[PDB]
Amino acid sequence: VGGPMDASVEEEGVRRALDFAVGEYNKASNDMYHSRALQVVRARKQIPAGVNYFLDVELGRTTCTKTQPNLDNCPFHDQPHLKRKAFCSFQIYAVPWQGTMTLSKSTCQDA
Amino acid sequence: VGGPMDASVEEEGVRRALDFAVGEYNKASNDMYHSRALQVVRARKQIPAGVNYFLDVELGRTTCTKTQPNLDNCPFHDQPHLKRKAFCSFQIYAVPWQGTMTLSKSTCQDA
Ligand SMILES: [Cl-]
Ligand SMILES: [Cl-]
Repeated sequence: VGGPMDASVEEEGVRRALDFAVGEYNKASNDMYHSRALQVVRARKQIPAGVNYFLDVELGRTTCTKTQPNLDNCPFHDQPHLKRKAFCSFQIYAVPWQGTMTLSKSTCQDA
Repeated sequence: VGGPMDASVEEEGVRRALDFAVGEYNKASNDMYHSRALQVVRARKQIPAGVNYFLDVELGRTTCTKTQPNLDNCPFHDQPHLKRKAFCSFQIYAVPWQGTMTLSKSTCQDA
């Protein structure tokens, strides 16, 4: 199967996660009334096998549109008002066995 | 120190993560021009030590406001138009050594 395994709602981690999630639900609702669990239908857990990459990168705007080929060695804008350079910090969460990546954090400032 | 460790931009995982992040940057920008890396200033990696909880929970709206005490055993609304019950799926990412939790996924449907 390879998926999450059942875990008792009495287990300290499960209960903390339940209290946490319900607390976030209530914090984010527009409701003046409090909601709480009537019933936990299923509680499971899984240890993920991932890795985080943290990249600090300067990006430059190229003279190529996104609709044209050979993008990787496309020259950068040189004309004063068309050029844009940004310093970006990217945090990527990868799960190698699964072949997936997710961009967890991304922020850019002008250069 | 305990933080992310430097990793060469030539390493296959780092380069895939770099290509991925730049691809997401371009997909999300409103720019008709393509941007690409001028320079990688820093590239690091870290294996996180976390666990995922997956909870399927029925929530009910209580008669208590969020501004009053004893919320955990507050009765549920019984009056026809004030009661609300939701079935929610919550995925919580916990990092036990750090004491933190993040709500990675949260969706609710009416009951
Ligand atoms: Cl465990
Ligand atoms: Cl590694």
